[PDB]
Amino acid sequence: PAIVGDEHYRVAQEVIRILQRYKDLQDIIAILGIDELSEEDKQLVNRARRIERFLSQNMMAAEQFTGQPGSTVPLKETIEAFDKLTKGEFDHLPEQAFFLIGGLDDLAKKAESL
Amino acid sequence: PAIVGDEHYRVAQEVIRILQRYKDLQDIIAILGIDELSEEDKQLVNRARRIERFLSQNMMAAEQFTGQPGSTVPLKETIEAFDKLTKGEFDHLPEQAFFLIGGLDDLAKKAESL
Amino acid sequence: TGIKAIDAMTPIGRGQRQLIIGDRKTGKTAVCVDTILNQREAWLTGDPKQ
Amino acid sequence: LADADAMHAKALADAKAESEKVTEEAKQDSERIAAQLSEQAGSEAERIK
Amino acid sequence: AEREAMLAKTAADNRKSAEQVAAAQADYEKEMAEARAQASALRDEARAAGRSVVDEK
Amino acid sequence: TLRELRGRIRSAGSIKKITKAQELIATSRIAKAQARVEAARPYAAEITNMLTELAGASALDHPLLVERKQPKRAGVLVVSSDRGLCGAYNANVLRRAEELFSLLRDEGKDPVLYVVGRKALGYFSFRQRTVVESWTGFSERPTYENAREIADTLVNAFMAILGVDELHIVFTEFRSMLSQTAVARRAAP
Amino acid sequence: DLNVEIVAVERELWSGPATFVFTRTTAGEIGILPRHIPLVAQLVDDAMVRVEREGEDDLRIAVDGGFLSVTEETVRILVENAQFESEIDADAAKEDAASDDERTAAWGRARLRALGQ
Amino acid sequence: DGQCFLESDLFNQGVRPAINVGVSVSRVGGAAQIKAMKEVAGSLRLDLSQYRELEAFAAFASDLDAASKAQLDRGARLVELLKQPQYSPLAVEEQVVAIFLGTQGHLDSVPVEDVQRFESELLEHVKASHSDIFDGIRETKKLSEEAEEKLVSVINEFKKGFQASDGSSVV
Ligand SMILES: Nc1ncnc2c1ncn2[C@@H]1O[C@H](COP(=O)(O)OP(=O)(O)OP(=O)(O)O)[C@@H](O)[C@H]1O
Ligand SMILES: [Mg+2]
Repeated sequence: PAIVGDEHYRVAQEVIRILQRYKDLQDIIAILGIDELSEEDKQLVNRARRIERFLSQNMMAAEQFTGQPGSTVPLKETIEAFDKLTKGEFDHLPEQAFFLIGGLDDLAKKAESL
Repeated sequence: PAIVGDEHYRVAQEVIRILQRYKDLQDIIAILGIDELSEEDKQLVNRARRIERFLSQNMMAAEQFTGQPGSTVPLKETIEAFDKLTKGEFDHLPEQAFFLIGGLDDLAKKAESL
Repeated sequence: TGIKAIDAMTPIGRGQRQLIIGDRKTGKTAVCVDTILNQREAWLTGDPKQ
Repeated sequence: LADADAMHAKALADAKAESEKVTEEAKQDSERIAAQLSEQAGSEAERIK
Repeated sequence: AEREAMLAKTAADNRKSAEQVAAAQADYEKEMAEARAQASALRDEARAAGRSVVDEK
Repeated sequence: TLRELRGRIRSAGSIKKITKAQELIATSRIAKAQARVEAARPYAAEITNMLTELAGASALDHPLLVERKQPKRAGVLVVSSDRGLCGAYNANVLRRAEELFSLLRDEGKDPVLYVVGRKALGYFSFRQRTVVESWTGFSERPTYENAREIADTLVNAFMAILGVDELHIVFTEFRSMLSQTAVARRAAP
Repeated sequence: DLNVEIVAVERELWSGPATFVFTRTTAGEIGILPRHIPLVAQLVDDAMVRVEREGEDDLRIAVDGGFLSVTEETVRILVENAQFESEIDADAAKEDAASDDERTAAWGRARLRALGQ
Repeated sequence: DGQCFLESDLFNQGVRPAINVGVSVSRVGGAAQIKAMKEVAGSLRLDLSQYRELEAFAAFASDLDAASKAQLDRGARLVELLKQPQYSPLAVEEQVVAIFLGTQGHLDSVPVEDVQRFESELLEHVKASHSDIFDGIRETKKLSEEAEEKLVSVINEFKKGFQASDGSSVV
């Protein structure tokens, strides 16, 4: 919380906590099924799915294959986007909307496309 | 037994038997806890823990570190105490009662303290 | 040392060798630097006994 | 209903008065906190200089 | 009619009697908690202002 | 020494896998058991309602409603698991049963044991205490037939045959997922 | 119309509305249709229950020593074990009815009665 | 003459400094520690080691005796109290007051989530308004009876005007 901003540290640690809980619940999901979870756990699993798929990015190294120009997401934009995600403000989007997108602009555009 | 007498030897060897049996169970204790053991072994584990903690003593050289004055236990008292303890006459007292107490009178005093 | 935990549980007296032992990135150089920094209140006293 | 009314009025009035007291004490504490932080700011500026 | 009305009135009366006595303590505690909260907010904002002046200076 | 350490690593890994599987199976069976507990609630509520009505109309002289003038025997139905790996479940239940026995003896009553679950049988056998009758094999998944059998036995023992002047049931209340508590209810009189 | 709740000690078997109910209490047969006076009556050890649903044919249920109850809002049948007539095994009921035990014979006879015997 | 064993397991989970109170010890200490610290933190090391041992037992036990719960709560509050930022060395008198808060039970009414803020705010209040306590501790190296009573009064007064993170009062 010294080298990086305090808000950055809070967002990163919240994302890590959510992903850790999601990986803990992987064992229950893959065996007992998703239905067995509680409402809170189901909400957290959806949120973690979206956060984890939102860590993906249309890397410039993929431009040679898809022709889509790679995205450079400024640190502030990443911090704010993941603050929104951990708060659930995008939990109503489809999971596919978060695959290979750089930042909230691409998120909104892909959401509109779907 | 020829040197320290029959009673001292019997008490010492019964204490060693209890402690060795406790050591043999260490993996099961570590994994599943005392709950899984048989009753003949669960009672033994309880009095083994009590014997192990009762072998502790508030050494006079330890005053400078902890502040409690050091206690001296005459041989007859320790032989009688361990004969009583192995037989289970104190397995109703909590473990902390025996910890760094140095004698039967102090044992009862600290049991009252708890 | 200026650290609550060390000055309370494991006090360091002048003339003592107190081993700061721990794995990598466990805060060993941040406990000795804090100790050095905390000596400034004594340094400004100007008294060699402090 | 008269006394309960009297008790409720007294409770409201006493709560307002002791809330004024609480807020005055808290304002004094706030002033002293601000003074301490300003003094610390001055000391830090002096050390930086 | 008036007899019945009086029964009803005394009923609601004792109802308020228990109530208003309960609500007196409830509202005293509510206002006291609100006063403590305003005091804490004042101290917190003053501390924030002090740290802000520290940062600025 | 290295061979022993590697063998123990393999053994501990196998134990970890087995225990994790048991944990997940227990997570499923907790939901199953809680759903079954809730499924029986309507019957209990309705039968309690009509029993209250009948008591309002009854003479309230049934033996189950009147204490024996000099009580000597108090049956105790200790409900315990029939398989291990349950942590302190059995220990808690049996400690509460011992507390109940001490309470009974301080009041001058003599406890007589009825037991459900093999672990409780073992605990009482080691302590040289006899059990009048014991059932097993349904603590993991009880059915109304077993409860009917237990209730018939307890009620008949209460009507008597040496008989019992009282009867309690000592079992684990499932207050919540995080907490369970060993309790004793006097089921008669 | 009646709100008939048929409850087994294990589960809430059935809770559909009905226009009429028929069953043999220990003191006699009873036919219940709405606004009946509040009632509670033990069923015979071999009793069977008929519920005339507002839709298709009435359901016949084998009931083991249940207690019938009626109140302005519902009609309850609290049973140790209840089976829809379609779930009855004829051979099993026949074998049970021949059993020496009173309870087993009563249950088999109840199942036969519900089936159509 | 002693080792402060910093543990990675405690460091990586927020407990910084990660002092392993069970293994960490100072042989020559105790004589060097000032009198006030020796009074307030006399049993702090043993209490924290016992709490760390008890946490494993209570991490899965459904319930425990009243003594066990009291020890667990006291140890959690003490651990949160000893947690300290970096490059923020507290003077010895501030340490004395902070440890006095916990070892004497004044934190029992403060939730675990707010022990850090409670301690920091009380230290600020004592510096700003009741510096006589710090002056006494510094000048005579002892927490005198009058100073202790005044500090207890100040702690009780402050707990009236403090919010837990849940909004409830900590009195
Ligand atoms: N009390 C503390 N609170 C928060 N962060 C801390 C604290 N103490 C240390 N840290 C963090 O720990 C990080 C690593 O610790 P530090 O550099 O002191 O460890 P070290 O033992 O010297 O490591 P190494 O020699 O392996 O580099 C530092 O960047 C600092 O941010
Ligand atoms: Mg280093």
